[PDB]
Formats: sequence, C-alpha cells, structure tokens
Amino acid sequence: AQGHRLYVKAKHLSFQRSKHVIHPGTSIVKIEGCDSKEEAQFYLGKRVCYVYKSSKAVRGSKIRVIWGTIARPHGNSGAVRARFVHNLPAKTFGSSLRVMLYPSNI
Amino acid sequence: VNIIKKRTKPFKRHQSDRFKRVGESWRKPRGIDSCVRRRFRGTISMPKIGYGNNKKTRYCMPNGLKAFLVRNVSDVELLLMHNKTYAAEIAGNVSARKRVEIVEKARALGVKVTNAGAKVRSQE
Amino acid sequence: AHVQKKNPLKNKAVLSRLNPYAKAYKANVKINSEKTPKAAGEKFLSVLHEN
Amino acid sequence: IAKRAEAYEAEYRAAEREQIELARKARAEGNYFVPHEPKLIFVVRIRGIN
Amino acid sequence: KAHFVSTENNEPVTLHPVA
Amino acid sequence: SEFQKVVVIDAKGHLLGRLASVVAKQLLGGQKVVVVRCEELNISGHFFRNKLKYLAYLRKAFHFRAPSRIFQKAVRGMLPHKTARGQAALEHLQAVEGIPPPFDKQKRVVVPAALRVLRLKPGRKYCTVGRLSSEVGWKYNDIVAKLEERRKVKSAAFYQAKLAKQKKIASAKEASPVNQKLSQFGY
Amino acid sequence: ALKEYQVVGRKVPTEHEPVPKLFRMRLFAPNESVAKSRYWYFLKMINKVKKATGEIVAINEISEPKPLKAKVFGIWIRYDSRSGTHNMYKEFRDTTRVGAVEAMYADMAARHRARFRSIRILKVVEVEKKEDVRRNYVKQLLNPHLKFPLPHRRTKKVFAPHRPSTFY
RNA sequence: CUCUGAACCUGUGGUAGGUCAGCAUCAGUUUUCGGGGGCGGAAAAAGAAUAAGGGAAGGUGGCGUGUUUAUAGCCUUGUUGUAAUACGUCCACUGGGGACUGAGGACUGCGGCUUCGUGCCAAGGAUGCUGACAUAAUGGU
RNA sequence: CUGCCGAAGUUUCCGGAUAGCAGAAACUCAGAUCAGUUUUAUGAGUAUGUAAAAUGAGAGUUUCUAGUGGGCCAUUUUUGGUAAGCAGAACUGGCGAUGCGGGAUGAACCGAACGUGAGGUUAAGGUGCCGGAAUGUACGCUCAUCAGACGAAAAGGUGUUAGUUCAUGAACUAGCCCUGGGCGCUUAAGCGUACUACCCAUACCUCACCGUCUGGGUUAGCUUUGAGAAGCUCAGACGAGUAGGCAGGCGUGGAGGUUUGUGACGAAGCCUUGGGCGUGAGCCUGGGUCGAACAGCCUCUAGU
Repeated sequence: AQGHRLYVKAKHLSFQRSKHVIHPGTSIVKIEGCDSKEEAQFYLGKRVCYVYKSSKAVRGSKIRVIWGTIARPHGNSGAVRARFVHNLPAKTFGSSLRVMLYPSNI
Repeated sequence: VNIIKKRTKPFKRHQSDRFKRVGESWRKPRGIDSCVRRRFRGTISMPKIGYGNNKKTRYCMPNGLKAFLVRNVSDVELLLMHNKTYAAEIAGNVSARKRVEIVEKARALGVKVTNAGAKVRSQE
Repeated sequence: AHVQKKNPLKNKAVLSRLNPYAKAYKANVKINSEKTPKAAGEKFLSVLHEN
Repeated sequence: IAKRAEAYEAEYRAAEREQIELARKARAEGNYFVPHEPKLIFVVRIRGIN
Repeated sequence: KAHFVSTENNEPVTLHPVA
Repeated sequence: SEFQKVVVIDAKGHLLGRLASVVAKQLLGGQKVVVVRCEELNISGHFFRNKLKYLAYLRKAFHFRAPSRIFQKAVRGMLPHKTARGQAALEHLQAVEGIPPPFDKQKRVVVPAALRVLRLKPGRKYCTVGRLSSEVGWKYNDIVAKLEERRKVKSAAFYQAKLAKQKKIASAKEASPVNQKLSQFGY
Repeated sequence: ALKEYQVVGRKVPTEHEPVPKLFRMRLFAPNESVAKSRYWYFLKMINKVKKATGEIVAINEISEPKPLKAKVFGIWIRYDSRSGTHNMYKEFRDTTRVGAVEAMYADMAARHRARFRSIRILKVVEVEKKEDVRRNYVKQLLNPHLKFPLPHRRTKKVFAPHRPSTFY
C-alpha cells in the first residue's frame, strides 16, 4: 500500500502562547523530518490539513477536513506556525496533520 | 464595502448569570473595588466606543440592506428609489390582510421584504 | 491626495518622481587599478608594531 | 533639482575621498590626522514614559 | 576643524597602568 | 525526527531526569512510549546521596519502590497531571522492569540526549536505580537479575541465527553481477 | 570578539602648552568606542589627564602578524576586587594576542568572578624562549612529544536505533 | 406612418448573482535565503613564493650528547609578479520563497515611457482568469 | 447609557479666608514671548548666581467656579544614635485616580502606562519538562552523604582550583565545596564570562475601523447631481481615570399636534436553544399563547 501519501506527516503541538495567554488563531505544527528553521523554509505556504471522522454520514461520507496553510517557522527546531480556516480544537494537541507538497515551487 | 462586525457577542451585565433578580441589560459598574470596572484580566468586556461599527455599513443587515419599518402600502411605495439600499419590514401588529397587500406591492417595486412569509399560507 | 504612502526605496516609480537624478547615478565607479601605492612608512609601522 | 542633486552627490564623494587621501598621506608621512568632530547626531529614545 | 599633529620631537610614549 | 505508534526504549545507561524529560515531551506530543529495563536507569550522584533523598521521601503519600514506579513518578512530575491532557498523556507510558515477552521481540531504541556515557563526565560516581531500589524495599532484584540471562541467551541465539541467515544473502549479493554493474548510484 | 586597538591621544593645546606630549596605549576592546573610553579612563587615573581637555589623535586596530604560528603570551594584569589591589601574571598558549586576552578574561571571570571594567592589563608579551616559560602546563605543551587522545568527544533525530560507538 | 423590449410563435441567438475555493499580474506592510560590484584597513594582516641568517620541541646525518639541511625542514629577515581572502561600508545592482492587508471609488495630480499619441505604465489605495452550489455550500444559536 | 475634560490629596496665616491644582467667560497677541532644560563667560562663593546663545512650544493674562486641606511604599542625602537594630528631619518620586508582560504565586521590584482589530518587531524576563522558545556554540570553577540555582560565619579544612611574593619550598591573593515553584539537574538543566539564534506585553511600527479634538474646502447651489449649510467633504493628531465638570442619547405614565397610523383576517401583555439592528441604554421581527385596545414622529408634562 506504499503507493500513496503524497503528503508529509505532522503533529499539532499547541497554539501560539505566552506563559499564561493562548492565541488559538495560530497553531504550532511540528513537521516530521524538518529539524531546523532553515528546512522549515521549504514548507512555508504549503497546505496543511487536519483529517478527522465524525458520527454523522453527512455528504454521504464519514470524514471531514479542516484546511490551513503554513505561515512562518517557529523557534529553532523546525516547528512552524499554521493558520487554519477554522481554529484547530484544543483537543487536537498531539494529533496528526498532513502537509501536502502544493503550492509547489519545486 | 462588505459588512464587518467588530463584535457579535452581546455585552451582558456583570453577575447577571449569578442572580435571577439581576437582568442582563448592560449596567456600568460603579464599585471602585470591582474588578470589572478596573478592567482586570479574564473579566468581562465593557461597551467602548472603539467597538463601534463602520458608519458606511452601520445599521446594515447581513445582505447589505437596512431594515425599514412598514405598516401599510404607503410605506412600501416610499422605497421605490431605495430598493437597493433598504428592505421592507412589516410591523408585527399589521394584520394578515394588509400583509398580503404589502407583499404584492413590494414585489412589483423590487423591494426585499424581511418577513414576507408571516401569518399567511400559500395556494398554487 | 496621498491615500497610500509608497516607499521610494521599493517603488521605483515614486523614486523617479521625488529624485529626478536616480536615472543617471552610476554608483559603482572604478577608481583603483593594479598600481596601488601602499602608503605606510617605516616610522608608522615601527610605532604600530611597538611593544 | 537634477543639477542640484548631482552637485550634492559629487560633493559627498569629494569630501569622502578627501578624508581618505588626507589620512593616507598622514599615515604614510608620519604624523597623525584628526578629522573634524561630528556636527550632526541622530538621537533615539530607548526608555519609555514611566 | 581637521588638523595635523607632527610627530617630530613629539614621539608617542607607550603607557602602562600603575601596578 | 519521525514518530512511531509505539516506541520501546531500552533504559540501560539512561539518566533518570534526561530520559524522563524526553519521554514526557514525547507523551505530550501524541505518542505511546514503552520504557523497558527501568531497573538499569542511572542517577548522577553517589549511593548515599540519593539514598538520603529517598529516605527523606519515605519520611513524607504512597511510597513506591519499584524502579518503574520511580521512573513513572519522575515522568509524571513533568506533565500537566492536573488537567485531562496531562492524564491522557500519562496513560500512554508503560514503564516496566526487564523486557517482558511482548517487548523482547521488538526493536528497542535509545535516547542519546539521556545516555550516561554522553552526558556524565568520566570518573563521576553514579547510582543505578535498580540497585538503589533493592535496599529501600524492592525485593524482586535477584529474580529479575537472574531472568535477564535467560532473555539474553535466547536473544543472543536469535542474533546468531539471523546473522548466519544473513550471510547467505550477503554472499549472494556480490555473487550477482548486477550488484556492481549498476552500483554507480551509490547502492 | 575582542579587537586590539592602538590609541594615541594628547591634551588640547593651550598657551601654556603650545605642543603637548603624545601618549599611546595598546588596549583591547570589542569596538572603537569602548577602546577610546578605556584609553581616557587609563589616562585619567595614570596621568591625571582629563578627557575634556584631551583629544584622541589616532586609533588603529592591529592584526596578528603571524596568526598561523603557535605562540606563548604572558599577560600582566591588575585585579580590582573587594580588596581592590592585586597583581597577577598568567601565561596562555595560542595563535593571536586577542585570543590570549579573551582566554584571560574568561579564566578570571570564571575563577575570580571579575568584570571587564575592573580588570586592567599592564602588559602583554610573547615568550619566545622555552626557558622563559614559567607555568608547568605551558612547558608540557612545548614538550617534543605531545601525545594524548581526543578529549571531550561527546560524539534532532531523537531515539537512535543503536548504541553510540563514542570511541575510535 | 411612428411607438408600445406590448401577447405568442419564432431563436436552441447573445450576455447571465450570492456564498466559498484556486492561480496569475500588481500596490501597501513585512519576514527569509541567494547572486554579483564598488570603496576602505598595515591600500588588511597571513599565505603561495625570491631569498640571507639563526636556533632547537635536534629533524636528518654525525658521535642519549652535541649539531646547523645533510637523505626532513623550522623560525627570523629583507624580499618574488602581484595579489587573494576575511572584516567594515556602500550600490538610486540583482534573483527567488512565505505571510497579512485591498481602505478609496468618473475625471483631475506628481512622474516614467512615448516622434506625438481620446497612446501606454507597477505613476493620488485590486484587479484579471477560472472552479465548486440550491434537495448544498457558508455562517449563527 | 455612551462620549469628552479631570484634580488636589498642601505652602501661608488660621472652623475659615487663602493660595495652588482643574474648567468657563472677556480679552490682546507672533515686528512676542515663555520654559522641574542645557548653555557662553564673568560675578560671588567643582557647585551657585547673572544678563544675553542653543532646543522646544505661539504666549501673556483679568474676572469667577466645582472638588481636595491625608497617608502609605519607601529611595536618597541626613542627625541622634544604641549592646545592635533603630529613631528624627529634609529630599526624591511612585501608589494613591492605573489595567498590562515578567517576578513560581505576590499592593507597591524589573519592563511598560490602555479605543476595536489584523500583521510585524521588541522590553523586562526567559528557551530540559511542566511552558511559548537552542538538551545552542566557546572558555573556566565545583561534586556538596544538608551542593548550587535564593548568626551558629569566627574558624577548621591529610578539600581544592588558579595565580602573586620571597624563593628547595614557604606563605600570600582571589574564587568554588564541606563542617561550623515542582519534577528533576552535575564536563549542568548550577555559577562566571563571551557570542550568535529563538520566545512574547495593552509597549513600538504599518494598515483598517470607532469616537473626540484641531485645521481646511464647499452657493449667479455648473448634469457629478455629494445644499436635512443643522448637509456634504478633506486632512492630521490623540484615546487610563476616583471626586468633580460638560455634552449627546435610550426608556416609562399622561397632554397638544401629527402619521388621510396599527387592530377580531387579532391591540396590549406574556413565553421562546427563531432572526436581525445599535459601542450601549435599547429597538425591530418570526413562532407560540392571548383576547380589545395601541403605537411612531414634533412638542409639553412628571408621583418617570
């Protein structure tokens, strides 16, 4: 089944936050394989999605997606800042996100 | 100039949820020691003039029109020159007979009616 | 008038408006050659390489 | 303005070259060059209003 | 103003802080 | 770098605090972590140092002695255990003494940021958690220190069988001409 | 990083002093502004020459003529401490005068908990003779047979699969 | 005769309105890599390299002792055609990536192209090309 | 209900007359003055003072007219001290009318002072995990069995690290260790220094919008029509707030006028996880319930 997955695995770590104030509009995403802020420049502007399933079979489907884009790197270790169309729920801390390769400049 | 709302939540009076005797209509707190008047962290917001909305888009419904209250056919004909700016809103105490006459007249004038389906049935 | 402020260091059209000289500027002119007279006497070198 | 701007730029280049050449000859001959003390200064406020 | 300081008969003397 | 669904860590030679902080961050990152050989963890400091630290802890609570319970306590203090997120992250950690049968046949990784040989200065006294636990109440040290040889002997036999099996393909590799005919790609 | 500046200064000429004397010091500072301030402070406390009545006549950074040749530098320093009066001399082996001074500052700030302003250097010299070397550590570094293993090897990608070799 | 986009047949003629999404040309703000080019310094210092001398962490020979290029060479010095590089500084030099914003609403103005142009333009604030949906899309409670 | 202005919190005599702080009115006035500012030099004694230079701001007024007539944190200078702490003056500012980032938490410590937002960038603090951010780089000290991170203190250290002096040693100097927020950390996740990266405040920048203030334009009302001139329009700056002051609005009962107003084809009221409008007081509306009256606008009135 290794003829698929055009995307890259990622994890939703947290929102942008200070010690005591959280900003849910921007989320901190750890793209796996990206290990520094210079490698995070490749994934800037790429589409990222959160894919989950819900009980109702609305649209005749069991899966729904929240889309987003990668805006800028966060820190030195390769984490990025992502803004989603809808703010990611706080329950999705440590959940998985998919980073496509489009819009591609390669 | 699409419609932008600086805020959609209402401003509820402090402690209005705790007490049933206290209504939720906004009241400016007067206590000096009250943290809401001092505007501490985590406390509820207060009506400020900065929350005011754009003058051009003020009073505008989400479809871009302003609700104009209408009580008879004379009020509908007033919006002949302003059908792109105003929507007719029939008053609540206008009977179902007059509501029908208003709705047919507004249809010829090209005037949107906010509550054109109230108190009436359809029969095709 | 002046709804938007445009930077002359980024907008080249605004730069030509404000400065009617940037058209003929010639920044990088060459004044040196392969005959540079290194100018440091032995007196100054001795003072520099002292102590 | 074009002529004035051209004149100003040539003045800056001449003054900058003059300082370089005068320092070069002072260094080579043996004396020391003391350039003019600054007359224009740029001040930035770095502390707040409290 | 800019001026020159001749080193003839006025050679600089190296200084050291007092121990 | 990359994550797996379950990560098995061989805690032999790993410092308690360095490994716990890495594990706690991985638990909050959304990963299931299994730490085996929790009795082989190391703590900087002499035997008497952490002895008095644990003896003072006994003076204070449910005093746990098992090495995994020591490691589980260290990881828990590095988690937001007062919230649902911290509790959920805690339940993804499985710390055990030794290597149980479900895990001795699975690959075990190590954390270089927590290894004693790469973090402690040579010639510094250290206290093993298993030895430290043995005198403070833990009574299963001898039986687990005896069973490890049985696991090691079985595992060593498996490696020899795997190495002997691998020799056939390794010889067959250079035997096939196509291995070097198109080896210009670096493979 | 630190830079070695040679600074020549003199007092403003007056009717009493048609021509004043030139005073030159080689002092280390990260930038020229620090060097000029340190030069005036040294002059004020050595020659009692005020900055207001004095001016800087020259300043030039000095590069090491032989940065690719190992050398031994002996530094004479003055320590200002709680007592405020100490004379110390240290020897450092490196390739540039700047590195030795930086090493000295790191050593004293670590061991003695000093500061840049308190520490003042009387002199830095290059020990060109093995017999002139006083410290035993530097004498070892000049022995004919330097032979020692690699020290402090210590060598994201967490969860390494195999144990580190950390050896030859 | 004109008019009624008048009714219907004839057209199967031509254009087709509200939420989302994508890209491209731009303007404002900003962030992040890269390519060059001048000008400074001891007109960098080094170094490669012409070369005289000296010592040893004494190499090589000679007899661990002392040596002076041996069958290694090191440093110093002037010195071989000049340099190169680094750092500082500047270019009204230049090539990409990302994000947020689109206020205003005929025309004026300041400019640049243009032989002149109801001319064109990145020049007193976004436009163009598309795609998805009414029993859905999108948002609110 | 919103908007705008905004103290004093104390000299002097002595419950007040005051003054002073903050506004209103009546002025005149840039070819003129004013200043919790720095000066030039000499006058007097580096300070102090002087008349006339730099910088900024247009300033001076006269009249009357609300509120206050304390303290706390203390710093600094400073007097007496007295086992020693401590107490006494002045001074300095802050809190007092002030939210926000940090300080584990914090009424007075470090940053920073506030309209509603988007983006960027920082301050003070920080980047092992909790916790956003380098388990970064380089050079050093220490292993503490009561480390360190924040008087029992004199000393003792066959505890040391570096150096200075005299010179085989001796002592001396300085610094680490012992005896006398959590988890955890030990060539650190402690301490010292240097250097790049990174995290984020209501702070700074750019833009949008709200309001206030200030300045300007606008009539032979031009086919740009945008003259409720009480309108329209352009620009810039600013936004804490107790007492107090000043504007504009929302709602209720009744009255005069008006809507050739609404109503048994359902008024008023009430209910409602229906919808919408306004920064807000509030208002409009759908559905349900209900059964006879009621409202908008201009003005008047008050047991509002």
